[PDB]
Amino acid sequence: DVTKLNFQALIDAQMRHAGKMFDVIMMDPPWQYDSLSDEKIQNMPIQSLQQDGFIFVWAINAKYRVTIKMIENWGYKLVDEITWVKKTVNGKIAKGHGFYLQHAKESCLIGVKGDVDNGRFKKNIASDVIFSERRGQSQKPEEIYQYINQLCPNGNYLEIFARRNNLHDNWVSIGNEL
Repeated sequence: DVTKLNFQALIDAQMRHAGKMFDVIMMDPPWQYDSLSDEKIQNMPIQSLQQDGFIFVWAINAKYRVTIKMIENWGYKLVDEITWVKKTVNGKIAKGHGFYLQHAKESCLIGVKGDVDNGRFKKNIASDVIFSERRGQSQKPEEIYQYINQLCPNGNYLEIFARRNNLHDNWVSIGNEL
């Protein structure tokens, strides 16, 4: 709605695919385009979307601490963090007595619940930092999708609120390969 989304169709469609819920959830919430209040985001039925696995939630500095609490409340244990270190910078003036502009960054908090000591999930992989392919891109970097794939090869993943790619505004498409 985004107040309302068909999670039930999502739940049943996936329970039929695999007989179990998602391996990884990534959330890219629209913190205050359209926005969602912190409460509405917390209120989402994440607990019914996953029983075992990881949750990845994107937060800027201002929503970092509330994203921790949110993940903890849904029943996860916070165990990792990835930083998108961007090619852009924050504003046009260096902070304090500095000369160079402050780089932009976003944090992705990572929680775990349930049984994840299987070979299904892999430890000691990839890197805890990701990079843009193009300075100023609006879509999240392809490396976060790679690093999730590495974490649970061949698993099932769900993303909620994926940010759009700026480049494709003014494009319509039909017949997309699925």
